[PDB]
Amino acid sequence: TTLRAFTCDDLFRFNNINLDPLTETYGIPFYLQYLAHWPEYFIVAEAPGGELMGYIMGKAEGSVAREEWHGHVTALSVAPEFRRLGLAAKLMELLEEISERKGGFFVDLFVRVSNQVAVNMYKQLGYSVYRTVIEYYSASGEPDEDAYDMRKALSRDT
Amino acid sequence: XXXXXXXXXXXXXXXXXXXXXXXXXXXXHCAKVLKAIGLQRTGKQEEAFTLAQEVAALEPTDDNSLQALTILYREMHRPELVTKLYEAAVKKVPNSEEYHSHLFMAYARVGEYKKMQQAGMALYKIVPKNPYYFWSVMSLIMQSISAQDENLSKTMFLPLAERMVEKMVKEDKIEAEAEVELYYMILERLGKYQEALDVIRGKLGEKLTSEIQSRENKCMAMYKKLSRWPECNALSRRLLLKNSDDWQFYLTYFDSVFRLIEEAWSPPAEGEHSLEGEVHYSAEKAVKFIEDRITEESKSSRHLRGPHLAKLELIRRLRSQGCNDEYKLGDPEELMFQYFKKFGDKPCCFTDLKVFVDLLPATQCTKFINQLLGVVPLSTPTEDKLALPADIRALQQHLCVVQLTRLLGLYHTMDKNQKLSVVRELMLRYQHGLEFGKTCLKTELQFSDYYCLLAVHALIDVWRETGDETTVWQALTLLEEGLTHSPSNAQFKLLLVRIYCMLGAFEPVVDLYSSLDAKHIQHDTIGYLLTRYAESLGQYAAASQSCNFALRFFHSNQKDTSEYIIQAYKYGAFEKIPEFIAFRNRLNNSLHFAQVRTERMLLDLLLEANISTSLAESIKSMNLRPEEDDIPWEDLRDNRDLNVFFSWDPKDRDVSEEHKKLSLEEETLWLRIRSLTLRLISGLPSLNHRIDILRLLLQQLEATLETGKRFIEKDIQYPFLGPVPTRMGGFFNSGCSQCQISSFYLVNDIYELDTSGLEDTMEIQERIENSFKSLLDQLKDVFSKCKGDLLEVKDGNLKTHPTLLENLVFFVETISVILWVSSYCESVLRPYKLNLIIMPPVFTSFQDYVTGLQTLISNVVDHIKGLETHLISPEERKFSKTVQGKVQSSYLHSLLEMGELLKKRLETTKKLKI
Amino acid sequence: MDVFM
Ligand SMILES: CC(C)(COP(=O)(O)OP(=O)(O)OC[C@H]1O[C@@H](n2cnc3c(N)ncnc32)[C@H](O)[C@@H]1OP(=O)(O)O)[C@@H](O)C(=O)NCCC(=O)NCCS
Repeated sequence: TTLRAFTCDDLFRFNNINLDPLTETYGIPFYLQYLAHWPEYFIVAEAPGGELMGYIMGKAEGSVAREEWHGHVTALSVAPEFRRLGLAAKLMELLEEISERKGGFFVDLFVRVSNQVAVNMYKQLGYSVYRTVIEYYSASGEPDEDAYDMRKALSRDT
Repeated sequence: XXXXXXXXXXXXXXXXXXXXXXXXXXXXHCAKVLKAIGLQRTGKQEEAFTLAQEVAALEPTDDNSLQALTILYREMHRPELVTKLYEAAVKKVPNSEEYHSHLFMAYARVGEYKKMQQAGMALYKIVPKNPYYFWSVMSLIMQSISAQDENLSKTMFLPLAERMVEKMVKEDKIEAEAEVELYYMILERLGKYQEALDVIRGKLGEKLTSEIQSRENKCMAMYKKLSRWPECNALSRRLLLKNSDDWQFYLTYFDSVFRLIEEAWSPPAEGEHSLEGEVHYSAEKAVKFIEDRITEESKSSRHLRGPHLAKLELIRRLRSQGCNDEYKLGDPEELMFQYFKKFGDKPCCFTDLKVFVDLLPATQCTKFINQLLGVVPLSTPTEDKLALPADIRALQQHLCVVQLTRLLGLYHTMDKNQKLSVVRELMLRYQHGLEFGKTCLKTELQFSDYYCLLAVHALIDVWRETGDETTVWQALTLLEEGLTHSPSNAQFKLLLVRIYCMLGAFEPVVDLYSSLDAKHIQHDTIGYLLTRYAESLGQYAAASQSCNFALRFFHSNQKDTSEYIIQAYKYGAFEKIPEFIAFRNRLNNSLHFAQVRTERMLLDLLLEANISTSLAESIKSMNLRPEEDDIPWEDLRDNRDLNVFFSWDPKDRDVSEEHKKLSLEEETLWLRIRSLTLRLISGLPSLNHRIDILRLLLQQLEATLETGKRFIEKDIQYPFLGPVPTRMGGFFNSGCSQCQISSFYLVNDIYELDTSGLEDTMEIQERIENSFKSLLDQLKDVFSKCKGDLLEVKDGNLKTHPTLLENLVFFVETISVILWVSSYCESVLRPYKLNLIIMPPVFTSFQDYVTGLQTLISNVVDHIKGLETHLISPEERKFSKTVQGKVQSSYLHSLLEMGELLKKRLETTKKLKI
Repeated sequence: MDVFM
């Protein structure tokens, strides 16, 4: 329901989404960089009466003619009263469609190796596994958690 | 290699960056002083500025010096000195691209919108590849969003920009993507919507295929603003045939179908039906489409909840016009029951049935619930127990039935015996709901946590309607048990923050706000829960840390969002630049920034003021001028969340727009009480060396202390999960408003005695005599209202008193003001006594008695002896001894800090005896 | 989810 684009003044309503232990808030230079540079990959979803169901950030930063023009996924979250609806597969489908439109060459992803929910979701969508970045997710005393770089190859094009 | 070796060693971390640069001064050209100075701007500003201003006037024209100085000036919140660099590199050399582009970026940094246009056009004249032409046109709207509501906003700035763009549309230098967005923004802003729709629908819209629906979402806005309904209905219908789930297009479909039977539309004989084709009319053409979307959704493996809600929206809108003519849509009770039968096991069945719950006939809310209970697969009731679910699919279908029983208004009809049996049932169901979800990965909600929240919103509902105080401890053990079982639920932590603050505890509140990780831009929407209760309950270290974190976020907001308005010209945004301007104004005009700023200055004053900082050297380090306020007062935002708490309340008692409006009014009144007190305090140094300004802040302060006192009599009842009524009602019960006003009158009388003299002023000296004796008799009456006992043991309960702790913070914040003003009068009477007769012997008695009162209040904050002597399912009987052991050990930590502050404030009365 | 900085 209501797959629109993440306007600023939705950084003040996305608090059923970012009060998760697995979802970060990134600061305001991060959100405004991803709103200025790549506003295509920044879909939010809204329920009948507000209640932001869940956003998806993302970028496409690489270099063509080295076969590395890839489209990232740099946040994905669904609010915990709106999960198991098929919303997260819808947002990943829209990011794969957008990053297939502007050329293509895989879609990457960074998921920590603690949650079998997200990893066993990306295995089922089609994402294979690439290298495991060691001590990637830093803190915020808590230990550093490794990250499965995940890559899904789609519709090879320069 | 003198520029690469010496600089890369000058950026190591902090001091190897600094010592190797400081050694690079006697070793060797135009920027060695700047590279040596830029790494010592940590705390000392003048030792940096004595070479910053020395090197910013030598015509640098180097990339290293300018690139370092545009960081050094930006980090000190002074961008106005950046613009004077690059034009100093322009008036010496007319560079092609670099210095002119940096000069344009410096102008966009500082905000000079009327000066950025000339630089952009000059840079277009020098090297015209084609983004520099449209930077000047974007600045030509930057100087039209600032000066709005004028003839010189749409007759001088925007049509000039439209002509500036249309000079390139006649030619062919438009071949890009951001320029069509800019031309549509200009044609929309001017009011030419008919000319703006055709630039999308024509040839320049085909280059607009960058976002998902950036063409059919920019045609819809024009189809609405032109009041062109059949070309809006057909576009919304053609976008519903693609997703059949978008709620933003079911709304426009219904809005522009019922207006087409309001306008009595008839189709043309030729054409398809309109510019988008196949336009529907009302009822039959709009009922068959929804009853087709339901059927086409029924043949998929996804189970969309789009058309099932569209049926209910259509049956509310057909009812909103004519209710006697019904076609085939059926009763809304059967539709809501079938929607529960399909989407029951999902967590979003309530938040979709909440909006359509007005459709029920308001008397069958107890038959609809008994109809919904018949389909949940529950077990057999009478095995000397309760009727329990058996799956997780049949637990969520019962949790949604309990939530809908709450929303329909059935847990607010009972009378506190059924309303405790409901809590007993919803705790048995929570204790059974932990058999499922035993192997959860600790970052998920256990599956039945909302059986605990529905047994806490029904305990606080009993406490707020009887005043029981034996149910607050029960709700706290429920939330502590639910938080030790699923220690990542954030509703438990937010409710624990709220209940622990409403009892008077604040050590668990800072340990629970650090747990839910509130990072940048949560400090504006959840941080009010700490700022309001932090310094109010006597926790001064936690208040200092909370104000420091929020101030760090808001100042980093100012600098970083100016930088990312600069960095949205370079990537060709041109449609987010008014959005980023509105975002900066929402986060600089915010209410929580003003509260954190004035409470940080008042905490700095009453912690490092007349203890160990001189109130005069303490004001100069904060730039408090008592003739200027940096608070907007007219665009106060109030962007606090207020809906971060899940509330299943019956929609006529939760957070209306009236409660949000009254809450903004009350925070503005208490902020005007706080800022005026701060500005009146900051005039007392700078009073001894005008009173014409500090006599007008008193007339404003006694006006807002009457507006607040007439606001408190308007007896408003905020709900529990609502907006948190302020200390203003506790500022007048504990009489401390008049106890500070009767001192700001005393500084007024002492100044008139100072400018007159002790020669023929026997009418002023008697008034000062009668003002000392009446200022102390109010300080003895705050004490009689703050004298009590913070924890009792009455009939086996605890009965915490937080009012006797808030009236004990309002006493320290009052005698701090009294000892500032009394330190001013010592600075007046002591040169008169040294110059050498009736009135200083009453100042000596006032001074010898306020010490004898501060000793009494520093001995009633030996409640530590009275609190340390409290000895005070079986796992629920264990968490009571942790909840009460948290409330007691937070009262003890509050009284420790207040007694430690008064034992330093009593020593300042040894510098006032004269 | 990426790292914060
Ligand atoms: C919560 C989250 C699962 C989103 O849910 P979602 O997008 O609605 O998932 P979908 O309904 O679209 O389905 C995707 C698959 O995920 C799997 N899945 C989701 N939750 C699951 C759970 N608790 N247990 C097992 N599998 C689960 C399912 O197998 C599902 O397949 P299905 O359609 O056959 O049911 C997860 O994506 C999320 O957003 N977590 C918060 C942020 C995060 O954890 N990771 C960000 C990735 S770096």
